[PDB]
Amino acid sequence: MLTYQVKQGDTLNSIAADFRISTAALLQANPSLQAGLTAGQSIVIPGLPDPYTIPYHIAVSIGAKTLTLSLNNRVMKTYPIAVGKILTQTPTGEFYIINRQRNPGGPFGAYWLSLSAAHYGIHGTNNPASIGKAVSKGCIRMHNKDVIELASIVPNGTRVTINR
Amino acid sequence: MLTYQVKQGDTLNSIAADFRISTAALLQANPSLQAGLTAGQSIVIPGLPDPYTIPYHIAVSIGAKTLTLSLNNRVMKTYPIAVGKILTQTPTGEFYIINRQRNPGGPFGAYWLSLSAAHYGIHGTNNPASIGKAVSKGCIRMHNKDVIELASIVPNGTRVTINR
Repeated sequence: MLTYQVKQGDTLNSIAADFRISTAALLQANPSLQAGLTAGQSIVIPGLPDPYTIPYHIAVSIGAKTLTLSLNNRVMKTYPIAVGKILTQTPTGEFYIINRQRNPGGPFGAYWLSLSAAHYGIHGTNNPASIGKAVSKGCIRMHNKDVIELASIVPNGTRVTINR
Repeated sequence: MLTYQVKQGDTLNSIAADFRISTAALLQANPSLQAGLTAGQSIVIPGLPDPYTIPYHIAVSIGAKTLTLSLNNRVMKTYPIAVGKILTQTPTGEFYIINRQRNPGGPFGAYWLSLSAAHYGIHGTNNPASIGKAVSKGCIRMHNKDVIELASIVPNGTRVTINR
């Protein structure tokens, strides 16, 4: 039920990477007319619910270094985060939670949550002193306790809006 | 039934102007908790349904200069549009159709549909050449026949998502 407006300069492969699925399996499969990329038209992304049915909404502020979880347009919890360096920034715009994996370990800490930009996610950390700072390669980092909490709550498909 | 998360710096008048309602009524009358407005809280906007009960969804691509109308996440109609000039751009994000006026005339042509940002709408045109171009003060323009058709189908409250 998740529908994605293919933007200009999207290829089929960059869309499949962003959403962590294959170019065939449904991408072409879910969308039959995929017979030439079409900027401004809409395709479905097979594994995910319609994100407007998920009453959760995550809002990231790069400047304030906060991630805020809302439920039905009321903020519920706000957490401190690390964000990307000035030369390796966290990207702005509209994303979704795609995937998760518990206890990846290393610099990814207690949890990974994929965002709908290839190679980007929200994750924990084994460098807790880094939270609150512009320090990362582009991912949003959280104290382990908070990412565990966030992952416990939000389903795949949840909207993540990132602003400066 | 339509809810809204109060943003930092929202005032009663600023919210009222975006949703084309008055300050007292409907706005204080609906949220009685408005003896003080607080960032992060939920208020209801009177005069409009929950957008999730409307099975239509409009998606606008600024780059591609298209407006798509979908029903239960299948595309029904695709239209060419004019959009804002590069110094007077059509804003991005989530809006709603608030209200409408048939045959406003002048540069607004056959129909005006208010969006949920003050002074922005989707409308027709008496300058048909403008369609498909980045030429507007910020509104989305359509051919008169197309805005008539769009209006004939989608109700007030319909989600309008605008992407670059």
